[PDB]
Amino acid sequence: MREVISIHVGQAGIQIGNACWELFCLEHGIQPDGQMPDAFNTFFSETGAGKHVPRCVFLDLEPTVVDEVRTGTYRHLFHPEQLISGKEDAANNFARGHYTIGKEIVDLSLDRIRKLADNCTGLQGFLMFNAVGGGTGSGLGCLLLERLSVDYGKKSKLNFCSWPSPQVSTAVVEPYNSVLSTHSLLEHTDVAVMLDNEAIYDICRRNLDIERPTYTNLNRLIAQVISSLTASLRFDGALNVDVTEFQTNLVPYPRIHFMLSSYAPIISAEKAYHEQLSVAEITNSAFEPASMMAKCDPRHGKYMACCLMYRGDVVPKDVNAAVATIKTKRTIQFVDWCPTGFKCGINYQPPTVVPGGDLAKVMRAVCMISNSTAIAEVFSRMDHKFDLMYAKRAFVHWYVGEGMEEGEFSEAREDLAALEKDYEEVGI
Amino acid sequence: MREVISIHVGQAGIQIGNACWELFCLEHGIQPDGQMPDAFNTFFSETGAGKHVPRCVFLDLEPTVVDEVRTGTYRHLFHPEQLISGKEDAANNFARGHYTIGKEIVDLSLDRIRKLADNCTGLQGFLMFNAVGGGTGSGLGCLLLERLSVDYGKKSKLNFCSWPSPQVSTAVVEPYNSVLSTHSLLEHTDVAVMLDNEAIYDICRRNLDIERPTYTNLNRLIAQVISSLTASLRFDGALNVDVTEFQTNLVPYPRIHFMLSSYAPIISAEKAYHEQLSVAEITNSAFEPASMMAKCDPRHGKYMACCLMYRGDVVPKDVNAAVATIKTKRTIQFVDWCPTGFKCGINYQPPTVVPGGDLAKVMRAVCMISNSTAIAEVFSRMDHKFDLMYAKRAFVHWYVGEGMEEGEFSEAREDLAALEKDYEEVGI
Amino acid sequence: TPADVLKTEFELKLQSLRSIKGSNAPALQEWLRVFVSSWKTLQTRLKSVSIPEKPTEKVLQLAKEKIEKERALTFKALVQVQQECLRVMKQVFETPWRAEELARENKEQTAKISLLSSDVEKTREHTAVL
Amino acid sequence: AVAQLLRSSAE
Amino acid sequence: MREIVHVQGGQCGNQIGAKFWEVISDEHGIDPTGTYCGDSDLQLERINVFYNEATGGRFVPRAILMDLEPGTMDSVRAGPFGQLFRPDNFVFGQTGAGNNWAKGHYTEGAELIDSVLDVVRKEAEGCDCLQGFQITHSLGGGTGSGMGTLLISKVREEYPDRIMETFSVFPSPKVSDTVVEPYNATLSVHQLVENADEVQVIDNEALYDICFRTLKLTTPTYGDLNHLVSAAMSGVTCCLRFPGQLNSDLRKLAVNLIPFPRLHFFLIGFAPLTSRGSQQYRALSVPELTQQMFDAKNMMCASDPRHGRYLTASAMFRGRMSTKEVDEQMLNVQNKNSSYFVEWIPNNMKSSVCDIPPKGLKMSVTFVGNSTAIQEMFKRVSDQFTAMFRRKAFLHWYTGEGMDEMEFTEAESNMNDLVSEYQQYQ
Amino acid sequence: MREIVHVQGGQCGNQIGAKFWEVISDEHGIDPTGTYCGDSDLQLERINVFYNEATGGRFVPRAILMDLEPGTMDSVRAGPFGQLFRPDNFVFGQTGAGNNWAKGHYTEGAELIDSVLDVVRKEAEGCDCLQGFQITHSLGGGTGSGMGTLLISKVREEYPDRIMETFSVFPSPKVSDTVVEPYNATLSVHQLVENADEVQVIDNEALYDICFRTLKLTTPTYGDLNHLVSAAMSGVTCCLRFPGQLNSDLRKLAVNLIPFPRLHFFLIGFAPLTSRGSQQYRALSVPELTQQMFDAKNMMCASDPRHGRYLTASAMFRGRMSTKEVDEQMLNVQNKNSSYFVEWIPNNMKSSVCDIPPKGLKMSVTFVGNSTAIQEMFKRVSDQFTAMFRRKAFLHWYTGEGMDEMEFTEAESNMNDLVSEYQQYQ
Ligand SMILES: Nc1nc2c(ncn2[C@@H]2O[C@H](COP(=O)(O)OP(=O)(O)OP(=O)(O)O)[C@@H](O)[C@H]2O)c(=O)[nH]1
Ligand SMILES: Nc1nc2c(ncn2[C@@H]2O[C@H](COP(=O)(O)OP(=O)(O)OP(=O)(O)O)[C@@H](O)[C@H]2O)c(=O)[nH]1
Ligand SMILES: Nc1nc2c(ncn2[C@@H]2O[C@H](COP(=O)(O)OP(=O)(O)O)[C@@H](O)[C@H]2O)c(=O)[nH]1
Ligand SMILES: Nc1nc2c(ncn2[C@@H]2O[C@H](COP(=O)(O)OP(=O)(O)O)[C@@H](O)[C@H]2O)c(=O)[nH]1
Ligand SMILES: [Mg+2]
Ligand SMILES: [Mg+2]
Repeated sequence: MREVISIHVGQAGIQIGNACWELFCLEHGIQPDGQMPDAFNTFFSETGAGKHVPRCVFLDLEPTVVDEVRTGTYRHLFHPEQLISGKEDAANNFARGHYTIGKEIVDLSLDRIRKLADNCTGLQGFLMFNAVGGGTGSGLGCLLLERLSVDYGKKSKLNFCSWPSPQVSTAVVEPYNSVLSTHSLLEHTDVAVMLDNEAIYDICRRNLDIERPTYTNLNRLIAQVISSLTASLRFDGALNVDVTEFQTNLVPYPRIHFMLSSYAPIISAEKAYHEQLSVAEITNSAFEPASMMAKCDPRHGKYMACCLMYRGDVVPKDVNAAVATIKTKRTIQFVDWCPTGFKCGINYQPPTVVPGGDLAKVMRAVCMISNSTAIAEVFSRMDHKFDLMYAKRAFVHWYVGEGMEEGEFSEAREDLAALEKDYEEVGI
Repeated sequence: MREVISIHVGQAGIQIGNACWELFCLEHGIQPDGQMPDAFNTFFSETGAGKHVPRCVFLDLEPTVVDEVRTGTYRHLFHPEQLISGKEDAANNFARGHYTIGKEIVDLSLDRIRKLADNCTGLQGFLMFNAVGGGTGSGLGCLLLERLSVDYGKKSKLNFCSWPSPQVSTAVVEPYNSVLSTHSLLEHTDVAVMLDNEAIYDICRRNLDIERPTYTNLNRLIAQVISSLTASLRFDGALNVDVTEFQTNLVPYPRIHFMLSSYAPIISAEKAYHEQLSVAEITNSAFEPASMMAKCDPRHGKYMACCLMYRGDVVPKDVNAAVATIKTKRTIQFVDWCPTGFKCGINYQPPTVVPGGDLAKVMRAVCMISNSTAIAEVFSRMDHKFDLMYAKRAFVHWYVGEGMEEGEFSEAREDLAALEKDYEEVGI
Repeated sequence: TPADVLKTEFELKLQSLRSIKGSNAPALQEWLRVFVSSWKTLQTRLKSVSIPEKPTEKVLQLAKEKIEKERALTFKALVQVQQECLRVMKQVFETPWRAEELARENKEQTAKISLLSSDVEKTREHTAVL
Repeated sequence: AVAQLLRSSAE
Repeated sequence: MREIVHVQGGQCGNQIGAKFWEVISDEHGIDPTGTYCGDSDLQLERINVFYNEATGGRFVPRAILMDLEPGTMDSVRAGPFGQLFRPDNFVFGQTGAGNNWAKGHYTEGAELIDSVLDVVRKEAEGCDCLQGFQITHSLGGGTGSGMGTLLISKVREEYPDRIMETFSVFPSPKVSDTVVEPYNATLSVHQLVENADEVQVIDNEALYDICFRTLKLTTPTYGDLNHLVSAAMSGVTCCLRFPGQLNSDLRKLAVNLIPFPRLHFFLIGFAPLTSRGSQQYRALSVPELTQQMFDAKNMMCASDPRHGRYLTASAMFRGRMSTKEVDEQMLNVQNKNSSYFVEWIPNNMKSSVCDIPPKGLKMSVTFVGNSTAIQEMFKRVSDQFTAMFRRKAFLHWYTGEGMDEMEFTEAESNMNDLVSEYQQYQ
Repeated sequence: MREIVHVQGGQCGNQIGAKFWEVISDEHGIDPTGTYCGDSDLQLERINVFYNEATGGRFVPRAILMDLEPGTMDSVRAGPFGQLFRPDNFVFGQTGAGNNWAKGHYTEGAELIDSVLDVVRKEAEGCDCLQGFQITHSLGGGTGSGMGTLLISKVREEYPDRIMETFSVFPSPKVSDTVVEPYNATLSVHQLVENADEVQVIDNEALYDICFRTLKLTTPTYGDLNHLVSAAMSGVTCCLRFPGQLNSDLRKLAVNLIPFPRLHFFLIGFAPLTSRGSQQYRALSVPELTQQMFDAKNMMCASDPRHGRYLTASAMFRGRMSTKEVDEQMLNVQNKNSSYFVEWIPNNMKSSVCDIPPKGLKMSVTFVGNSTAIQEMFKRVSDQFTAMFRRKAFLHWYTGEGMDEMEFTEAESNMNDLVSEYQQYQ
């Protein structure tokens, strides 16, 4: 029937895709080794008598993270050649992750992708998870997705990039490694969702009030978002929506395709039991900027489209009541050329929250995926840091040493510059 | 009443039959002793108190491997004079195995061949195994070819020759032995299957994930190819295939009778824990160009005929549908004068696993038999290395001073060029 | 397309050579793809460029390692195309070159037949004398 | 011999 | 997997490297008789990077021990954990360089260089794939600064695509053992700045200085002094061996602490550092580790970072410890030391986190950094040439082995030029 | 079955040959009294290849101990395993060749060649059909080179289609015992190239170099030097005694190495060679075995094989090893130093796997190859011959004993013809 194939490239891709699969295995009830003690078709196969195998690939040339899921606790949830490892890192280098050290492993990945694609027809789309500032996540994310648009051109694709931030990047070559791959993720990709590290840090600071959850709990929040996106395919609902409806509905233009994620109500175990998490207040908390997941302030921007995916015991009549009061208030603003700008999708299944994770019980939850012109300010400071770095030929010798000539910085500079001038001609 | 006769010439052929008749004994329920505790009649005879003896001969010129089988654990399976033992090893010499050390045991060999072939009328054909790179395989086994051609004119003969490597050596004189033996197997064999060691090496390196296998790990995979080749002859099935079906339905021309084998799926017990082996994906892996048993890329070749035996719980619908989707696969070209290029045979008995090996208990299997012009260039590289080490008269004195004339090289070049005439005029 | 037009006129030389039945030649479609392969690994050399940086011995050795990779690659790309012109033009010239050395077997066979028939004449003469 | 102990070494 | 080749040169190199295989063996549970004890998966999973299976079940380090005097070889074998080493990797030298660079490199250096290449090549090629080199030597003695740096130059031609990591200890300003120190220093520097991809400086009087008033050690011996730089050496390679949440490599440090290939000189430091009478008496909290990092009182070089600017620098954390506090505290050091960091790179701080700490401490951290604070060490040896090379003194020993004063002017000139881009970026 | 015959010539060949029968008796588990111990099946199956039954359950070697002087036959029988050989198999001389080839070949070995040819024939027609004769003999000495080449001349005339392997030890360039070295050497060279199916050379000066630098023995006695040669002696002919996955003959080695009958000079090497303190720490793996075997320091002949090309090389592998790393690493040594292998023969290597590991080693290897790096050794015997012949030195002992100077003049003529067609292919 319907299936979705997910890619997980880089250190961010392996760990985010990790937490995506314990959430799915608890959701469909499959315990780790592959047994259950037909709604699980879209993420699992049927490998015999009660066996189910996930449909994904795990690509990282660092073998330090792939051998550790090979020999960790989920050794036999995954196929043995679903976990693909290289020999050495790309080490924050788009040049050799695309040309020299990434070449021998792309064909070793696509022969398993082609295997997963020939399983059943009706393959709905191509989700993927990568770091844009990692050498493997950017070089192999670009090089896979270049020829994937050559081969599987018509099929849609979703993106979840751990985009950098003006304060926290854990890197110094971050302006180089990030917008060198934006030359490819404009011409090739279809719908891209931007993520940010401290957007998840402070959404646990002032909602969970936990001073010390590490990277593993960020992956839990992102797993919440991915599950709440795809679960209208997974289960039945009052108003269904699938990947190809997202593909058509949200993006108005082929070159304005950058979303903005949120989730609500992200609430601690002692807060949620003491209050009505109702439809009206959850939607009101979904749009306010402290719940955002890119750390971009939408006061100087306008929302383009807004898609809300409810779940649980939401009666579908006060969805319209909660939207009527959020459209009429002046804090959020639409561009003038969309009278209507919304879509709601209802799902009956409540979350099966991972026990011991920081999320609490929600009888109702919305994941927010919105296009906006607030993607201008998340990229404008990125262009300023690129200009401040490249002006004196910093770090270029680590890039031209493998076969990436000077000039692909500059032709990516006016591709990015064409991106911001694309924004204000849309808004005004 | 119904039988086939096997020949195993050379140390390669004897070790090939060591795993071949290990697999046939356990698949028929009989023990290495000789008796089980009517569908077995085409390989095993009957003698008195439920005893069965092979319809096999083991020919060698050195007494090492034949005596070691006599002192092995299969002492009482084989008839003691079906293993014909020579004394002097032919020593990688085409002239030695033909004109000096050949006639004293080839008359004794055909004395055994006549005695067991005259046992029962309705004889099907000869399934012979040799290495053309060695001395006793290429010298004595070629001597069998013309004498079987003069006393059994209308009996079919199917070569299974381990053609030497394109990339490694394990001898330096395989240019002389192999293309001198391809002179007198054009006119003497009828369906000549090409095997290669490094094809078997590669497929067990990735599809079985065996890092470092030996020759006894190869001979099981060849044993499974022979078993799936003659499975429809032994057990019942929906579309049984006779050996006389292979010759009539595959080769278009008498001179074009060379071959390119393949087998799929060759799966391990660990890897089958995460994979369902449906009929669709086991024949896509069977047509997969890297997973061939001769190391030749068919992308720069062109097919003309294909024969597939499905062995197990196969259903005829994704038989015809999967050969349809491989027909529409543009990567697999077919010649313009053969609009239908598939022959599908169905057996009812699933493959049996040899215990203690690496293959797993599968429910179905595919045996790939292809005729293509890719065999034209497996002889072009060996012609290429021939003229490089023949131009300054290398190794000549071991051949012209041994008992044959100089000039057998010159017209072995001529009929190999004449071979390539037929393999290139057929591809236009 | 800088040199992609050079394949199409090449097999037009093949089909005329096939129709000429006098000059019989062996399979030389290996000949097509190698005159392709040698020429494709000669076209990119007016586009292959490397640029150095602030000179340290690390930079100079590895960046120059590209230039002996492709100055050696011109040496490979010349050497298979030359040896295969040496061996296939040999094996097509070997059919007319076989014709002169089998003009000698025509002389040898006629000499042996005529002299043996003369030997029949002297045996007929000598028996009648006795 | 010391070459016997070294070439054939087990303990 | 990745393989790190760990080569010694000179007496100071042998003693430091021998302590490296003390700090690594006990982090991997390796008994000196070679067998393994410690029943933990994470120790043995990544062990081929520094050890080798010996078909004895026991592990031999992939270490090449090279010097020109057999006495320090005898000190290595007789000490603890000295039997773990490989004696065909023990390249004996007999005549000994008498702190002379010319006889350690040119005349007598050319003799043992062929034997030490045959040793270093036959575990480098023997592995399936190699990652980089890791060298320990001294600039003071001619045995290590002469033949060790020749080994730097001669592994350079045949291994071009592998990173080149070099731990080197440097001369002293005030107390001067081996009085030909300034000549032997820059005669290794003029080749190290183009043959070594990353150079990490150690100073024996800064290392004394750490041992005095942050370890409270009244009687400092050479054993524990080399042990502090030994754990610093263990840190920069540990994330290859051990997993983590934000992984790292030796070459990971190289590709992003070097904006321009001439400046690659890094400042090493190790935290936490506390007395025995305060080790389990003091709060090991994440903010106060970085307080111990970013100061002149823990860094292991004869430099004051307060006179310079941290151009690029990196931190590596170990142990079970959360990570968003790492990002905000390493923003918080950048915004208060705002005049102490360059402007032409945004967010100059690398962050790396591995999830296993060393023994004894619940968490540790290792600091490296390409600073312009290397410059005052290079002009404090440059002005030693302004006073001594002007007198043409102590050069008849050098010219006796085929030396030229034109080679000496090149030696002074390219290090003078090396200072000129250090001042250019300040 | 196929049976091979050993002939000992000279005091060198008597002692080397008598210790060859030590290691064959070690592999086959035969006591000095002649009985068998061990009770293993395939260890005793093809015992007839070297031994004959003596209807008492003892196994007599098919060897011919033969010399001009009884000093060495007394030493063989007095030593260990000396009560094993047949007394008839000892052919006694009485005068002793005084390091003179002329009396070895013409006047004193002539009345001894008839006695010993009867003994060689006695062990020949007594069986079904033999394989050939492999011998061990000396070149620098009179009783080996002078009279041993007579026996090769005689057995080629009666058995023409058999195999003449010669394990011929040659004079040394540097160390020079037996002051007339090249006279007894060259006079057997041209009388062996037209006489032997294959010659493969041994050098005492290279055997000294192996036992020094790769064995680490301070005091190498002649028994030790006779052992690591005897390991290669047992290796070449081990495939006819034990079964395996890819068996071979000396017929196989002769046809699959030499391109022309004028060149059949092989190089002999053996591996692994590992010192007393090194057997614990070195992993015996096939990639480690195969570069040691392709190393000049391992070479039993002191002709530097990197100074010439390798023409054709054949190597067994003896033990339980996987066949990936049997064949693909000789592809790798074909590839990486492709300039050290000849071009006009593609894929210059050969392999043959035996299934039984030797005593104490899990796997072993012997290098047998007609490398064309032999010119420098034929010149180093040439130029000392021509230096001592232009002065007509020491020729009264040769021309006075039944030979003319024309036998000398054709000796350099075959010497120069042999080396001219060696230099042709390089
Ligand atoms: N939210 C989140 N981000 C992560 C996680 N792991 C890595 N990242 C991001 O990844 C960035 C660094 O790149 P990596 O993903 O670690 O590197 P990579 O993709 O493996 O490619 P290389 O840089 O060559 O190693 C950091 O700045 C983080 O933003 C994670 O578990 N959760
Ligand atoms: N697949 C397979 N190939 C083998 C086997 N044995 C030998 N070969 C290959 O056969 C080639 C040459 O033939 P051999 O079997 O070795 O020699 P032979 O045919 O017995 O002839 P002689 O050497 O004279 O005894 C070698 O290159 C081997 O790679 C085997 O058991 N299985
Ligand atoms: N920290 C430390 N420094 C040392 C050690 N051994 C030598 N040094 C320093 O190295 C310098 C001597 O040079 P060195 O390389 O050891 O001389 P050489 O190897 O004998 O030629 C002196 O200034 C010492 O301070 C040691 O074990 N620890
Ligand atoms: N390997 C080895 N070499 C020997 C032995 N005996 C002598 N030699 C060498 O052979 C040379 C002398 O040869 P010699 O035995 O006198 O020749 P002979 O006339 O045949 O006895 C000397 O240079 C020795 O180095 C031995 O038992 N083993
Ligand atoms: Mg990575
Ligand atoms: Mg054989």
